[PDB]
Amino acid sequence: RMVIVGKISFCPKDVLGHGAEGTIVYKGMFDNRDVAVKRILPECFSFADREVQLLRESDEHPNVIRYFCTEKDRQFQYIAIELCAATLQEYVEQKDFAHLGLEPITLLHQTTSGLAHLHSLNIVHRDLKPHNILLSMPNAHGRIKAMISDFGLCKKLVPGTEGWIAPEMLSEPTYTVDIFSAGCVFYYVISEGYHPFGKSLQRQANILLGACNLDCFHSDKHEDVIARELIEKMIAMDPQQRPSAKHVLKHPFFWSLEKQLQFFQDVSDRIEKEALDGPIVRQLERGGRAVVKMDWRENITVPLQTDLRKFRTYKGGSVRDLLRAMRNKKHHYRELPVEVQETLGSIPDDFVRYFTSRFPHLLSHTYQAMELCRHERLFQTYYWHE
Amino acid sequence: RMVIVGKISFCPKDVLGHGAEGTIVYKGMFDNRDVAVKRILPECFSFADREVQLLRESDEHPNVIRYFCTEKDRQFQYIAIELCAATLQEYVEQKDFAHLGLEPITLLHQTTSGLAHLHSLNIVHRDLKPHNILLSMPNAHGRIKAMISDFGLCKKVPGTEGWIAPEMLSPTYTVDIFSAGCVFYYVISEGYHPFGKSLQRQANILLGACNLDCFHSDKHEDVIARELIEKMIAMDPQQRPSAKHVLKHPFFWSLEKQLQFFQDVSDRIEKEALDGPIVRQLERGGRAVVKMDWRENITVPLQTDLRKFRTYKGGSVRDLLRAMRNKKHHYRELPVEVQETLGSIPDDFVRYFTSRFPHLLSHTYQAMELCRHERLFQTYYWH
Ligand SMILES: Nc1ncnc2c1ncn2[C@@H]1O[C@H](COP(=O)(O)OP(=O)(O)O)[C@@H](O)[C@H]1O
Ligand SMILES: Nc1ncnc2c1ncn2[C@@H]1O[C@H](COP(=O)(O)OP(=O)(O)O)[C@@H](O)[C@H]1O
Ligand SMILES: *Cc1cc(-c2ccc(N3CCOCC3)cc2)cc(OC)c1O
Ligand SMILES: [Mg+2]
Ligand SMILES: [Mg+2]
Repeated sequence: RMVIVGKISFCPKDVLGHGAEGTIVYKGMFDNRDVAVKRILPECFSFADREVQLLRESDEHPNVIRYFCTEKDRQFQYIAIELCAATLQEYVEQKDFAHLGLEPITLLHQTTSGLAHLHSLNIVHRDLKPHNILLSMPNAHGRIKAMISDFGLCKKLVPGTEGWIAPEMLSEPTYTVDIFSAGCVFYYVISEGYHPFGKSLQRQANILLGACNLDCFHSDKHEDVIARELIEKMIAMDPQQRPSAKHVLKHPFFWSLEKQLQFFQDVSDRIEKEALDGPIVRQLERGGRAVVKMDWRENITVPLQTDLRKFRTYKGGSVRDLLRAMRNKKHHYRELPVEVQETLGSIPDDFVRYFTSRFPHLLSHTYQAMELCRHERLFQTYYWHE
Repeated sequence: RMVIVGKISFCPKDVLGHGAEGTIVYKGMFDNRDVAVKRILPECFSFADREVQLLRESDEHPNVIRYFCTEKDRQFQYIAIELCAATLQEYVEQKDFAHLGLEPITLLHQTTSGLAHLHSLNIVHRDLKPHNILLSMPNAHGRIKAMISDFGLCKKVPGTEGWIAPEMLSPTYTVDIFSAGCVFYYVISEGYHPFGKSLQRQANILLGACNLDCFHSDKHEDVIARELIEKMIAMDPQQRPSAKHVLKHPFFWSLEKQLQFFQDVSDRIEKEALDGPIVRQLERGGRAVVKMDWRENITVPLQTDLRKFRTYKGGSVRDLLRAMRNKKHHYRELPVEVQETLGSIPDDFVRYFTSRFPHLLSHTYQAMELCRHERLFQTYYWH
């Protein structure tokens, strides 16, 4: 038994899900495309059409959901939205969600970028949760994309939802609240379900308390060291400590394998032809022996060490010698003994994974100690300024 | 085996139909809605995207279909357009068809309004025909509407064997007005073409040969529809009316509109001398339309009641119209017998009189062309 309320339309029996404060989402229609229609009480939730229009008038971003149209029933409010296949919950939780075929880390790239698109428009979500990060229906060749939804709306008379509210929002808003929320959903995605804060009932209590677990992030694993390093700052209690929408996009956490490798190359080149006394080099061996595992030479595979023994001239007590060795080996890769190629290669995936496997703090240490050269013409693909 | 050439997508197994000169149309996708994608060879047809872009940058007309986006394969050209239910063909010829939902004259109306909107944009369809008028899939509350398609593209002679205005063989909107005339007949006739069967169609059109066999002269609606289509399929390009002129024609009027015309005219003609040029023009056709004496060509209750006042000449058009208007006005206080024969207003009533004087509206219309500029007669007449 269908309803109209013209310019939008739906059937009430096809209900998708109930939201906060008595709002309901069904599967309706529009032109003829399948749509999710969100039906809202105007006294509870407050749509702000101005922001949404600004979204429309500006260049369409691929990871920020589009609102079809808005009309005000007497006692209600009606929104027609691209029917998505699921929310982030189905993704990380159901596990059966046949991707396809996107990685969680690109998922977070998408999300953070879309969010950044919002923040460029000086627009803040106020309620970033796994339910407000939706997944498209499969596209042409079957690929899936992630968009943020439920933006530009709020509550009259605290916004957001229990569990995903920043600390400072609960003590008598800018982008930072969205960056905190985003850190949480990052952990929720990476950690296959666990919340950093950590159980449902205690979650927000610990948010104000400052309790974090993060126990999924070992210290002997590269990717975990990176993830931890970023999320640590995203969910920092001090809102001034939280990284901006773009800043997060620029993190090593997002880099491709090739990008990490190239990072190691570039770094090795730029540190070469400068004195050991210089600021950069001295700083690069600041953490020193720690990351290298004392001497890097014995901590690597056999053939590689036979070649290196044949050539070095490589202290091993230095990270810089390691970097330089990696750059040399990457460069001269093709003209190397086939066994060496077998252990190292292929470039760049297996190559760089071969070193970050064995030195989990290498990329991190290099990246941080090389912040000095952040302004140089080469490193703007790597670092942020303002 | 899905095809991409993004952003469009289709299965070459779900073909909807072959087109002209190799082009074909399949049921494809876009965002996530079903669409129809027709592929063309860019070596045959030349798209003018300035026109379609101009369509986009102008007001959305409910009867002009929309081409979603245009893009080029290396070897092909792809157009994705709103997926429709059928063409005029299935509308007319498929005996078990759901309109649902829409009358044929409302169909033609829609078609002509979309057509007029196109013409307003200084774009000429160049190829009007049934396949190029389409039926939409049911909407919100089920209602089907009709949209015109395949406009804005041409061939590297435009048109189609059967519907091509003769002077294009020996272009302006007049061509579309002519093709439109053809489709008007085609629709109203429930299957027939004026010119009139397939192979001779274009021979007979260069000839000037018309059929119009299904339009009698004893049925009012026939006389009107004919009166228009004739002017639409006139072999002289400057004779055919403009796309809006076609719309303003009595053919499209509602019954309320018709009876309102009759009353307005009857109020106007009155208090003007009988030698007067307007009234004299009105009685030029005279007897023939009035059937000698209109008193004798109505029901017996009405005439036995018209006896009591007349005053009603009966050979005269003005007097019939004025009797209509007077009996209309004083309807409340008429005997139940007379009320009953006339039937409820305006439907049964204006039909009561149009039944018996099929030429009456056509005649009064043409005769009242005299006062076309008047501020009361503008809802009826062209400018
Ligand atoms: N755009 C959408 N498309 C499809 N399903 C949706 C959409 N938005 C929400 N849903 C589903 O409907 C439910 C209600 O969502 P919503 O009204 O946004 O409140 P909340 O933000 O608390 O989930 C959600 O759990 C989600 O699973
Ligand atoms: N939007 C549409 N929806 C469904 N079918 C269509 C559509 N457009 C065209 N067709 C089908 O494609 C066939 C021919 O394609 P086209 O070149 O557009 O028409 P024609 O060749 O008759 O001018 C028609 O007979 C019609 O059935
Ligand atoms: C790993 C590594 C490799 C070289 C090196 C490799 C290959 C060449 N050539 C030039 C002559 O032979 C053909 C290819 C030269 C040098 C050098 C170093 O550094 C000593 C090194 O670490
Ligand atoms: Mg939501
Ligand atoms: Mg067609």
